[PDB]
Amino acid sequence: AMFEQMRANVGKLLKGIDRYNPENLATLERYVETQAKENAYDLEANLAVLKLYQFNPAFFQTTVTAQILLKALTNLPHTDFTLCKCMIDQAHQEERPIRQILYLGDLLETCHFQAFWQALDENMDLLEGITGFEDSVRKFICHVVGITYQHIDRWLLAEMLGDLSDSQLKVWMSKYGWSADESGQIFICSQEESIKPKNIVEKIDFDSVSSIMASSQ
Amino acid sequence: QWLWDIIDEFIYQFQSFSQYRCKTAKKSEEEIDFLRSNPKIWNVHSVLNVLHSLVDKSNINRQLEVYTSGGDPESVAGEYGRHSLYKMLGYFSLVGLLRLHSLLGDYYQAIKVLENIELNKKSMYSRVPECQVTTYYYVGFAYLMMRRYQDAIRVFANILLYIQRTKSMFQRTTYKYEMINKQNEQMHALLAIALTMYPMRIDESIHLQLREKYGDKMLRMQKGDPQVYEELFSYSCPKFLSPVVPNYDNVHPNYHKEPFLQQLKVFSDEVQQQAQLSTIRSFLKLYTTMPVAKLAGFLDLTEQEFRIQLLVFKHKMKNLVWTSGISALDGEFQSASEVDFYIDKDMIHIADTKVARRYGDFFIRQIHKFEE
Amino acid sequence: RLLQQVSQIYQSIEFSRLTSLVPFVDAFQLERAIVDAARHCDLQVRIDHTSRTLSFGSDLNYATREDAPIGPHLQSMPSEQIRNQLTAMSSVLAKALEVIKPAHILQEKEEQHQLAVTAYLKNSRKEHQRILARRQTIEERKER
Amino acid sequence: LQQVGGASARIQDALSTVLQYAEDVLSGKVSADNTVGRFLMSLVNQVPKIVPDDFETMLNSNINDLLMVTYLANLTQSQIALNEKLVNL
Repeated sequence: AMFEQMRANVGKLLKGIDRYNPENLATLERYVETQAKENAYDLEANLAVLKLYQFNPAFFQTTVTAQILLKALTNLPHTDFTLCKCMIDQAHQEERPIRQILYLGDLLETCHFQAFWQALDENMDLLEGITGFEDSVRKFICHVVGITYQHIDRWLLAEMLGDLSDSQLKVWMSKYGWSADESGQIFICSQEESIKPKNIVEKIDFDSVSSIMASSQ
Repeated sequence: QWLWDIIDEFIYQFQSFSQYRCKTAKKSEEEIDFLRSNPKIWNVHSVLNVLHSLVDKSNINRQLEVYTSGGDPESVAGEYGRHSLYKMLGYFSLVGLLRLHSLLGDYYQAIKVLENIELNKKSMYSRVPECQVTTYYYVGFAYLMMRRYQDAIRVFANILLYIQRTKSMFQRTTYKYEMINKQNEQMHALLAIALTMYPMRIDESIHLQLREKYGDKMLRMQKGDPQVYEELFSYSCPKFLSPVVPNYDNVHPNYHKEPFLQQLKVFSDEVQQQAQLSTIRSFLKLYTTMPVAKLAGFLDLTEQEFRIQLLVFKHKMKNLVWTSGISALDGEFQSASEVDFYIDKDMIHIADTKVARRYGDFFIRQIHKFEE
Repeated sequence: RLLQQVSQIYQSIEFSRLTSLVPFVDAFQLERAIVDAARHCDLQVRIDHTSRTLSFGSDLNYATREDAPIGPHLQSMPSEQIRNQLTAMSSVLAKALEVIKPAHILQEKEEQHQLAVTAYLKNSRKEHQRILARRQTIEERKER
Repeated sequence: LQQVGGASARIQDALSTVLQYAEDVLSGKVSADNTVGRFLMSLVNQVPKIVPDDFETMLNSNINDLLMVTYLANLTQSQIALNEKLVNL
């Protein structure tokens, strides 16, 4: 609906010469408003609001810059998170809850979930101010569990997935290629994929050496 | 001071480069016949961008320490160059990948490089040897932060082809072979320091006396030491922005360290994050097939507070990469091969000497007709 | 000569069988007599003491030497048979070229026979009349 | 190596005769079957059997030996030549 027409704003204006004129920010922090309400995506333009900040520190806005890293946490496990974390200067990290939200990215790659789901300070309404933060950050988390398991019980599964019941655990596992082979195991994949031989039997082909074999003959 | 005419001599030409080459120089004939009859040097079109890249880094550090917002060589390099470089009708010269490594390069002084597959596609002209050393070092350090680490063996092997067949003959690098070849093997060895020990790309390239100088560093990573985040960060420290010269050093207010807190303090805290995976990889696989007794036998052998240690053993095992499915009935973990590769540099060293045997015969057969 | 003849048939014998096989020497006189005919003189005999077993052949890297005795003979070990295997395709297929007696390539033979024997009778007395002129060409080149 | 490739062409013509009769001796051409029958079975039986994991330790290491003498003779001859660029001064 509203996604398509404003994608024409960022996809036809800001692919060019206008990028060193800050009069794109009058619709780009409105695009920061766009991703909180309709779960939209333009990353390189959400980088472009932060591009104006460290070349021009006169235009720093607090409420804009907090949610864009929290929505870059919805663009985890994708590794653009490392670039946009250092894109804000250290001169804008002394404020609160910017300290709290930059600490939250630290605890997800090292998979701390008791702080994230059970010790979370939910006093800020911008977590519900963005749409679908639970469905996005667990979509990061059901992705990362599929590498590491072939058998886990569903009691210890929902404990590390932040205390939701079996009434929803079968619904989220019907989405992502998970079968409950009962008491308690969970089927992701076979054994033989990830022994991963880059094996001893690697070879030299006829065409790989025939470049040199034509001149010595 | 004594450097203000160094910018002003060359930027008066760089004023013209947006003016002439973008607006009017598609049918400009009269400046061309001045450049064919009058001067003595033919390679000025590769001098005029690349020596201007040097002299603008000489004055970005000058201007940004005297004007923060809207600097004047931030203006003339950044806000003039990019649409003026590529867009016009065909500039049938060697400037093709040269101009985009300015365009990606001025996209690289500020850290926002996200564009590696798009400039990979658009090229129809051949590559310059000056271009080839900068572009794997630019996108490889981009992939060092953007964490394509299993392709980071591929990008930093590509730069190290090492066949120079030297062409000096009047400083044609310029000043940048020995410094940057020191740079690209170092982050390659720092890839073997960070991503222990999957390359096996510097082992077949270079000798073992240099690899033990980092070999003192990489054994500090494994269990115990706080400088391993710091040796990774401080040896990258001339490589993050590479600033060359201050012209005015006044520290009362400093007014040059506010751009240093822009890059450097927030870039250092992620180097603490780099060796965290090396503490995930702080057990190299020596025991990789276990029962369920020896997973909990691995829980107390790694550290104390063994039950529940699985809340922090998952913190000890899950950073990007670690793959094994665990059993619960019989308890079998899985085992992923660290397997040898075999000697492909017997092929390549024929091609090393066959190009040298022909070229030592190519250059010196002219010598037999130069002096005799 | 037992080891040049047991190694062409067997691939694994125990040593305990072989010290009963030869009655007139003890084990350590035997064992040193085994190993100098195998490092020299192109035997394949390997010795494995964990199950007391000898192994003949079973090493497919071995480049054979020229100065071996070709004595009483059998099918050899496969290190003489994985090498010289492109010959066995090359030898027996041209012997198999006979046993078909294939009727189309026979007519290409005889037309190539008939054209070649009549190429002589067409080109006769044209080389001999130039070689006589080449004969005079010697007696002007040698005087030159 | 054109004569190595001609030896494959020597094979490729000689393969053509037995295979063209093979679709003959399959379907009807079975009267003198056994004399070509005794010879085609023995041609396939005179060539011995390895699983190909045994073969690449023989083959590709010998390829690592033959590529080694290609470098090493050119290691030598470039130093024969660069000695010759030294003594011709």
